[PDB]
Amino acid sequence: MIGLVGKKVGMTRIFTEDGVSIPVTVIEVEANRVTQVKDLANDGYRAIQVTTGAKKANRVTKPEAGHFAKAGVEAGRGLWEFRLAEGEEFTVGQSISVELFADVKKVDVTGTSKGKGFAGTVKRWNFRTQDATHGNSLSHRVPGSIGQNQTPGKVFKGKKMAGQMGNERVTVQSLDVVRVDAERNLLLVKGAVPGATGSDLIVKPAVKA
Amino acid sequence: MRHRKSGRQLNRNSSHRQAMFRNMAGSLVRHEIIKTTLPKAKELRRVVEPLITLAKTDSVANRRLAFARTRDNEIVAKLFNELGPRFASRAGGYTRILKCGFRAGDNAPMAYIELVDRSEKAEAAAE
Amino acid sequence: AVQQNKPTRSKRGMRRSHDALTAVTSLSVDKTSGEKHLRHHITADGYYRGRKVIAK
Amino acid sequence: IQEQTMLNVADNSGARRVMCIKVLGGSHRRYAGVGDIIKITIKEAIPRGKVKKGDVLKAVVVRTKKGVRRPDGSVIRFDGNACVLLNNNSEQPIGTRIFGPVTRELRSEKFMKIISLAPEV
Amino acid sequence: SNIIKQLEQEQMKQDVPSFRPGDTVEVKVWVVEGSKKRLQAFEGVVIAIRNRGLHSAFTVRKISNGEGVERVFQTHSPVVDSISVKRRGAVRKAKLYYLRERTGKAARIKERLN
RNA sequence: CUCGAUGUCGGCUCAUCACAUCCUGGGGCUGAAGUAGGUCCCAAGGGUAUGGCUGUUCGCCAUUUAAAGUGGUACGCGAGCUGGGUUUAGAACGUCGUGAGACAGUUCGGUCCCUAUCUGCCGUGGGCGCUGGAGAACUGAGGGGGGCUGCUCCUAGUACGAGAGGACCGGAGUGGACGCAUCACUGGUGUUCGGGUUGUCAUGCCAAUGGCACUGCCCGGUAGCUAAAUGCGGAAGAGAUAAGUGCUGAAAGCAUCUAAGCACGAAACUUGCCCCGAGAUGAGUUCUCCCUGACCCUUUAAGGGUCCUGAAGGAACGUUGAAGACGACGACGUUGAUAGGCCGGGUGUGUAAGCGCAGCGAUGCGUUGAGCUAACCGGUACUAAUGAACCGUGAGGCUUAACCU
RNA sequence: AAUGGCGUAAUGAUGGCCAGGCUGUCUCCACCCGAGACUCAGUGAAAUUGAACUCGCUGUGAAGAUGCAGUGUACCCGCGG
RNA sequence: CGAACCGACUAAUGUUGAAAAAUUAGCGGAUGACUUGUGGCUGGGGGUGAAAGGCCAAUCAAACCGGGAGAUAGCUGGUUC
RNA sequence: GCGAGGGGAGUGAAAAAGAACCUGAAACCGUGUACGUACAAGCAGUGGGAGCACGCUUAGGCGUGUGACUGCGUACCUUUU
Repeated sequence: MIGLVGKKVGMTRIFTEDGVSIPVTVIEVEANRVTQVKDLANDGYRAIQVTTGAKKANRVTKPEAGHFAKAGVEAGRGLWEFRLAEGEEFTVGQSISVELFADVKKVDVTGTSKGKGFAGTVKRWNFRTQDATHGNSLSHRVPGSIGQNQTPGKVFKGKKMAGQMGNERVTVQSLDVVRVDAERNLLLVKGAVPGATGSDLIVKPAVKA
Repeated sequence: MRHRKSGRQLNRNSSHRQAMFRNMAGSLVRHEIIKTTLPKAKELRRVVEPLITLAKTDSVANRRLAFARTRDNEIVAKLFNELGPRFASRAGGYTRILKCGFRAGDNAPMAYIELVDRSEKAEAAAE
Repeated sequence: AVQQNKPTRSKRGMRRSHDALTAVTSLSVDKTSGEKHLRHHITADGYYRGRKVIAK
Repeated sequence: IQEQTMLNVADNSGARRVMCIKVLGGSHRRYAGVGDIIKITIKEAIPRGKVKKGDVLKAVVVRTKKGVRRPDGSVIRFDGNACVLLNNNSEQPIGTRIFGPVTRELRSEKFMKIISLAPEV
Repeated sequence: SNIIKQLEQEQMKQDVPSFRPGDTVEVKVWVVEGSKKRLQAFEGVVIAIRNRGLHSAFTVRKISNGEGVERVFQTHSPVVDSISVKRRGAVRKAKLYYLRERTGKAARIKERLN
């Protein structure tokens, strides 16, 4: 039960003798609740959220209209939530970047793992000896040549092969927070945070339990 | 590709790319249009326009490259005397691209680049 | 890397699926009531509206 | 700091080069710089001293090129490789004095002798 | 973020570094240090200079000390050492900044440039 | 079973399972005070050393570790690497033989092929289907990943102990190895940025520049990518248990953990955490958007067909991307910052060129911290992203139940 | 002890061992520059091949099964590795 | 010592190659038992051989071509309505 | 393209004899049409079998093609116990 917002770089607040403050600026721009359901045709609690400056002018159509269900300003892609006993379409339909969730506690984040595109053994593991120079036979990077001889085998499904890469979830978990400036939308963490300015992140309280 | 913003290359030596791209650059100045792949094209303007800006100076600065980027100071002299003062107005931008495409034998885009003469004016028909 | 029995028929005739060719679809542009090629104005004179390549 | 690696004595009784032959801390500690304990091996030594040549002992690390930083992130790298042998099983830094500068992390509680010497940092 | 994230980088260096150091300044840039139990104290490190004028955190100026044995502190700019204030060795920078010629001796980093 | 060929030992790489368990977890007895052990039961979650000598496997030795498990997998693994051992041809020693030669001896030297069709895998697209067609947000059947552990302090120098020594239970911090993410720091790279310099050819010459010589050699370095850098995670908590512990309790005037009947109980199992996930053909759910013009021939409830229409949307093209082999996926297309250019700043190099002056000159000083400057930040439509065209329709099968006029 | 015995300075792309220097041989790989690999246009091979509508597991069996039995599973077809 | 020239100790690549023995980087000899052009002489149980069974036209424990010749094959394969 | 190649016209009994030229089979390669076919495991058939496309008949329960679903169910040869 919380909001999502574009990462957008990261910096620190190099304390005099510290720099402990190593957060990552995560402009937490409020959401737009009003959208949710219960047991009358749907799942559980839930809560839609949308925040960004989508050109309401031209780009997305049906969604803008889909947003007319007593909402305000259609942003980018909408995400959901769950229980927490929040407000609803009965008072406003406009969350904020702060409430009762507390403070100073740790807040996990889930950027979008980049993706170095296709990657290999050496790549998706960082482990596989050999040389290069007097080699030129098994020139290091090879899978390193994996499998059997004459064996049932099945190449053993799931064995770490090359594989590719690309935008993927992540979830860091933990990560305390050094600051926050509501309205101004300026949440800070402590390094980490997946993605690279081109993400979204969910920034949930802390499913530590 | 790997991960973010870097670029500018085509199968060639970056040791030689300078020439395979400078001679061609000095040509637009000699002429106006030159059919030469969308790649070479979309890549060409970064050597032509940036060298075009060396107008305001018309002194030692403009001559940062005369005896080098061309054996003869033709193209360079043609710059601080003609090309430089021509487009003095809207500095930004210059050379445009017009798709031609298909090079016979090896289906590669062509285009040809240009620069002024064909002002985006609602002109009529003359000459 | 050798193979052993391979079915010329049926098989392959399946990979050919991803091999059929494709169609363009483009305009004529105001002046040329035909050609215009693809996203170009017209080749006849290579002009979008005037003195571009060769025209009046 | 990985096996092999020549380390100098920064204290005394067994000069120059000293060979690191292990790194404790457990299974697979690759390195160990800053001020960790490290199994050493004397290979040169001054004719005198009460610690001859080729005596498998353990020791600490005082000045190591790998650097040491903390706080602010600024770093103090000393291009050298300080040992400072310690009388082995009744652990304690064998010697009288220590030479040169030392590290502020080296002042680690349970140590302390070494840092009240080698007038520095 | 015309002036928003690039904003903290600014709302902290509002300090008064040196604005113009030509090496060799053998000053102890009083560095807050710490010591334990008591003492706040403040002592620094005699310098030579080569930096990096960068990324907000002007985390640099490998100051180069030869006290007894050998080498550097990469002492940043951001708050905990009570300013570089003292510049005693005028200048004369060889190939200027990044004068990393680590080799201790009669080879002075000849200062003086007035 | 293979001699119309199933390549030997050891190493590397990368493994997968068993349990007769090496470490860690839970118990019973002890000739178990404590600490540490001995043994047996249970337990496969995870973890389970670097070197010296040797071809070695193994072994012995040095030093670590919580520990350095046993075994199956063609004594796992050569259409994956190696070729040190061991069967080719050379040569030699010892030994055997009259000798050619030989050795279940030794010694020096001695070509390791294959572009993957099928199964299998790791990734990733194209169809069609989910019953009007769309754009989205989910549910969660299932599936996988992850599950290591040291030391220290407090408890408590207490229980225990003659001392020596020294816990339980519970908690607090910091590590080793491993995993994921990410460049803000420290650094590497950075043949597209700046500089120095050797030889030489040229731009008429001076000067200033350029080509070539590994980027000629070299110094430093933006972005990005990066580890040695930085930040986080293996948990708690639940369910039901294993061994074990028991209660109450007869059969069997007691006893008994069981036969009725209740309660505990481990890194194992189910879940909790992270990822995938409705082709879940059992094709689910919710929200929003769009289409309500005419006729004809049939063998008429099946349709087949023409004109007029063509939406929502999709795709196509173009400018592109921290996205990418190609597809895919994201942003933008004048209602515009999507690329390039241009303005400013940052940065990196290190004070250009030209002119002046000093010096016979090399050279120096001043102009000047100049000149130049990329992938960067802020901004700017100058150039290119054109108006249309294409695909996709025209109110959605039958039966029944509930609502209805 | 001339199918020579023991020595021997010098020489050796000769066998064995040690050291300094040196380093990506290695801990442990990172980045970068090029030639392929990928995409388009042109030309256009190869060995092999009884026939294929060419899945896993346990068992079976001329004794190590895609093809037998039981069972589990699996929409159709490509591309790269 | 080191180019030409002569030779081939090492590694990588190639191994359906550029190539039926080479390319790349190193490597040995380089006034000598040297190296090379032209022509000549040794013939198969024969030649030549600083000796490896090496070389005698991509062939060598007895060359190539033709013949005896349909050698022989207690072996393998195959054998037609 | 003063190409190749072809389309007419004409020769001829024929060019469905055009110089690649008699007859022109098979492998092998295509275009068209009827049916089957994208949740289903294996020598691909055989036994059963509905539907569909045509053809039936003064119905009369049929012929041709295709075959969903289903019982079965490991090629031939050789050599061998």
